[PDB]
Amino acid sequence: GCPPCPREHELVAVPCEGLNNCWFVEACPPC
Repeated sequence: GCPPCPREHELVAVPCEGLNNCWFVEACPPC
């Protein structure tokens, strides 16, 4: 999914019109 810490809110997956319901991992939180 997303990289190991640290990580803030990197857009590894492109948000569908702002929404996060179309990712491999739905919005990785800070670390």
